[PDB]
Amino acid sequence: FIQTDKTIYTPGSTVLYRIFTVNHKLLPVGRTVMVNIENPEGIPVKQDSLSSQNQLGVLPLSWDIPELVNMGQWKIRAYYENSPQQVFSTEFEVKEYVLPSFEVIVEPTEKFYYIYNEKGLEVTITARFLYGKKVEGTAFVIFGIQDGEQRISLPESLKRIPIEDGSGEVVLSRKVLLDGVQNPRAEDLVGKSLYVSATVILHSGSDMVQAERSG
Amino acid sequence: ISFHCYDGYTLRGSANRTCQVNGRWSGQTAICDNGAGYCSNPGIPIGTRKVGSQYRLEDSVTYHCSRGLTLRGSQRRTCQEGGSWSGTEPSCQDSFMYDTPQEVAEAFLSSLTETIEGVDAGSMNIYLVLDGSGSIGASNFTGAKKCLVNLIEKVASYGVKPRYGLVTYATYPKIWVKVSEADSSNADWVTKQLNEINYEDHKLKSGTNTKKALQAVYSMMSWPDDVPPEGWNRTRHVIILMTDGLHNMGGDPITVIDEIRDLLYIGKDRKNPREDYLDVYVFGVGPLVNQVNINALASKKDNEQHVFKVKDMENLEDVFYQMIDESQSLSLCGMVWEHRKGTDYH
Amino acid sequence: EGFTVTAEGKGQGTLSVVTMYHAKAKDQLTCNKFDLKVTIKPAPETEKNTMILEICTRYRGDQDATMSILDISMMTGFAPDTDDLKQLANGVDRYISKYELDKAFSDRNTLIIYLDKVSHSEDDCLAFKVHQYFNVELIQPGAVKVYAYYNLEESCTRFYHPEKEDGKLNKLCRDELCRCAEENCFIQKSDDKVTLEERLDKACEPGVDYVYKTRLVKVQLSNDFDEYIMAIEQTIKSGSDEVQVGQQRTFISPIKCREALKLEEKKHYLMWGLSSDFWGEKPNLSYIIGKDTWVEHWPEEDECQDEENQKQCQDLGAFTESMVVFGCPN
Amino acid sequence: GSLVVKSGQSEDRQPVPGQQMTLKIEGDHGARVVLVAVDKGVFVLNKKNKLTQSKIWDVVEKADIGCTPGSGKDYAGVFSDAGLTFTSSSGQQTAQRAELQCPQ
Amino acid sequence: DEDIIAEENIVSRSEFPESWLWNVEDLKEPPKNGISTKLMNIFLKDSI
Ligand SMILES: *[C@@H]1O[C@H](CO)[C@@H](O[C@@H]2O[C@H](CO)[C@@H](O[C@@H]3O[C@H](CO)[C@@H](O)[C@H](O[C@H]4O[C@H](CO)[C@@H](O)[C@H](O)[C@@H]4O)[C@@H]3O)[C@H](O)[C@H]2NC(C)=O)[C@H](O)[C@H]1NC(C)=O
Ligand SMILES: *[C@@H]1O[C@H](CO)[C@@H](O[C@@H]2O[C@H](CO)[C@@H](O[C@@H]3O[C@H](CO)[C@@H](O)[C@H](O)[C@@H]3O)[C@H](O)[C@H]2NC(C)=O)[C@H](O)[C@H]1NC(C)=O
Ligand SMILES: [Mg+2]
Repeated sequence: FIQTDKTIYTPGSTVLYRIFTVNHKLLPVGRTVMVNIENPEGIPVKQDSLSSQNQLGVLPLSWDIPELVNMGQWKIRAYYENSPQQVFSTEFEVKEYVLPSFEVIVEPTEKFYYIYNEKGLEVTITARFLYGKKVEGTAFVIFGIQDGEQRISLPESLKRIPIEDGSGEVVLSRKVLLDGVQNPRAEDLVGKSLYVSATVILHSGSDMVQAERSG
Repeated sequence: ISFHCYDGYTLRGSANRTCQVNGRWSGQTAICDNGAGYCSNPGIPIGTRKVGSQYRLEDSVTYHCSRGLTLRGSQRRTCQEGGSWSGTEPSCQDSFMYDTPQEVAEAFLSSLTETIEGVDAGSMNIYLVLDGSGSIGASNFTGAKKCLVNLIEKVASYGVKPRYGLVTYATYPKIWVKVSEADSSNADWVTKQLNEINYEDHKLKSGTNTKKALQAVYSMMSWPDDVPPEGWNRTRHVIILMTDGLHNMGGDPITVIDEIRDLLYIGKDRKNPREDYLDVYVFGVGPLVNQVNINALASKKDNEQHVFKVKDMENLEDVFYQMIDESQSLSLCGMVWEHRKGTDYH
Repeated sequence: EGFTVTAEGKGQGTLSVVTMYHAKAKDQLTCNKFDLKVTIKPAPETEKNTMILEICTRYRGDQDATMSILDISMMTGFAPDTDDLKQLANGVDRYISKYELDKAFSDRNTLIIYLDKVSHSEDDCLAFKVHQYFNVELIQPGAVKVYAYYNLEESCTRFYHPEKEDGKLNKLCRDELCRCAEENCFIQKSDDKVTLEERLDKACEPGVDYVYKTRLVKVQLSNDFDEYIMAIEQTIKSGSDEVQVGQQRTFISPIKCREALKLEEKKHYLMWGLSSDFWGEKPNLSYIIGKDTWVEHWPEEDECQDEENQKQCQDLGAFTESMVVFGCPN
Repeated sequence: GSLVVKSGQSEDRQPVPGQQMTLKIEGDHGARVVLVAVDKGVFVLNKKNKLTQSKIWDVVEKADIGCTPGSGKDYAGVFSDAGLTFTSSSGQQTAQRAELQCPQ
Repeated sequence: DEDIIAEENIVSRSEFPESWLWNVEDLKEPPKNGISTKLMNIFLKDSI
């Protein structure tokens, strides 16, 4: 099992990672482990060969990120020396970013959508700060359909609601949804999923956060 | 305050450091390093800010002190071939930190003996510049004359007899002993010249023209179309000067220092830096001291100090009698000087 | 550097040499999806200053833009008129939130006007008045920022200021490197005189590098920096530049400091400055008239016969001989 | 075993930046505990790849040598679908297994 | 002005990391009810 400290990193920082070595009874043991670090293209950059002997099954390691580096989804692969066919992996992302000051939870009222519900799909937008306080501002919410991996957006469902006391409500109507597929039959939408994206902007205009609930 | 690194890191330097009476922290600088660079982590001295997280080869880091603090040392350091950073480790000084009399002569001799035991074979020049500006005083010159007498006997106590150069300046430079004399290597003859000097003419021309003094030091070491000399790539040069840093005539004296390093083939190559062939030591005499100007003139060699700031003059005379009581364990081991007869076993 | 690769042994391999660097092309990445023109104009006289801010925007593309966000920041000491924001918020395809309407004249230095659309064929312009509720001697320029909801990185930001052209700050730039020029133009107005007791002590400070007496030959206005060509008559204090009698040197002042100098051709002047005010490479050299440069007018030979300048011309003549013959004490 | 981390300080109020706090680490004896403290503004961008206890038991449950959740077609099919071998002196055995994974 | 804390007297918050407290602890305390409790004194960062 591979533990990382964060799930996303900037160029120039350092990645700290621990490796927990146990056997088939989930008790710690000392073996020889080969460690790999792969780029988004799948090519290993740094290889090591450590031993968890006399370490209580915890292997602390590190890796520096260069300033000029490829963004994307990196990978860390590890395997026992006696069983090279069984590889264990964990990913992490590399992106240029800054930290936001608030989160946006996009949760619909139900965890699904019924076809013949004339009320439509009601989605609750929750926005609070990291320290627990509530958020004043304005949101931008748009729905969309997804068939496999080919996504089809729905520009008819754009609403602009104000966010008062960290809360907001938005409804996608059934007539807007049936007009987007150009489908006279409503039974062909069984199987497809819906995705909602929200973008809340503060009253000071200093920060904004995009959030998405799909599937 | 105490230091402790994360998992998978090795702590080098003093783990437990203490703030002393001189406004400085005790011990060595604590460094958390992972051992992934060609060079080691240069670390963060207390009061500084390091810009540069990559510690690979040919990389660089820049340092900045806090508000109202003066940087001593190298502002920019570069990782060289072999695993050694260029310049020296910085240290943020203030307008009142100064230096204790023990710490001055302790670091000055550990630099000086390195460029003496490589001369061991007559092949070393020492230049002596003294400031006779009106901002120091007539009572503060004769106390500096008796200080310089103790310096010559300590150098001659190693069996090496170098060539000395005595120039006292103010508005104009006055050359008393030139290095191109037949008696300049006789260490007892130069001491006789040091009592015969008189500072009545420098008191009439009250001023601080540092640039015209260093142009006289350039004219002593330069050769008039002599065409490469025999000691051009084998002579160690040591420049010792006292000043207050408050120069107002002649201009920026740093432009003469860059002309000296170009003449000695220092920095004009990537495989042979030749930094051990020029050392520059600057001593601060009074409380009226610009610590920025004295730091830019002195050399910046690794793990070594060349800038000093003391007050009341008499304590600087106290560091010269203390250094002759201090015995340096001379080490002939591990010495390989570049002689042009490069057969093996040399 | 060109290097060699020696490969020995048995097997196959693949060598790859890539260099990453910063490429100088066109600088056109700002205003890539929008065009923004912001201008600040004073209001006409009815019967406490009021000015009119005009903002025009247009989307780059084949279609009209979707819902976008305008981030208007006010200049320090200016607030929008509360009647003009109620006009645009009730207007078609526009919305200002009720949290921003009833803030009154307390604190409304940032403002967000939500647009339902902005066209791509013609500019969608709005304008509103701003009152000066707090007169301050130095005014910071405000900013207008335009972006759609779905991509904040594709934005553009223009500034506005009634004196400086479109809110740009004064900086001195030659060959990519720029220095800050939002400081003073000379050191002080002075006029205290006091002769050497207030002039030798300033000139013999350790920061002062050069003291010259020059003559203006040609004034050349040229875009970013203003050129003042000064022929050197005599060297009073020889600085770090070896210059003889008759040679010329080029002097640089910014645009906002051209009015405070009032330099005229064929006149003589006295000037000193620091050694950090040097900005010239090779034997060519450019001097900087910054906030640590003293500028004083030197009247000519027949101009000192006035009884008003008789107190000043005896001050300037004795200043030269105390520096030529004796230099700086201490 | 068990591992709970809670505030060693008796609640108090919400602490101030720079303030010291006491952390209570409650676990098994002789256990090496490793720690990490993460800003919750990181999980806004990426809530994937968190190490939890439920994800650990998902890996153990998907490496079992038994496939069918109950019974078999005969008596020897019960053992091979539950992950066992039987052999006796009377001739009754189970089938061979040459695949490390389950069918399909 | 003359009232308020002087601006030079204010020491600014500077330590805003994204992750910290990456340490190893060994529960060597005496075990009561099969449970070992280690009290740690940690210093909180300047982030809000
Ligand atoms: C003091 O300064 C002088 C002047 O710069 C300096 O003279 C140099 O001496 C070195 C030898 O010590 C010379 O190096 C060699 O010169 C010969 C010709 O004389 C060349 O053929 C050599 O090239 C081959 O040999 C190398 C190994 O010896 C190989 O690595 C190389 O690939 C070639 O096969 C070699 O360059 C040098 O040319 C002169 N330079 C000048 C300008 O005369 C003297 O050495 C200096 N003293 C000290 C102690 O450094
Ligand atoms: C640097 O200085 C520190 C103190 O400033 C030294 O720490 C000392 O470490 C020993 C461990 O051998 C501590 O002993 C233990 O203390 C804990 C306290 O919780 C106690 O529970 C244990 O039973 C044990 O007695 C000692 O207390 C500690 N000193 C102080 C004053 O706390 C450290 O060793 C020094 N390191 C170096 C390299 O000099
Ligand atoms: Mg002086």
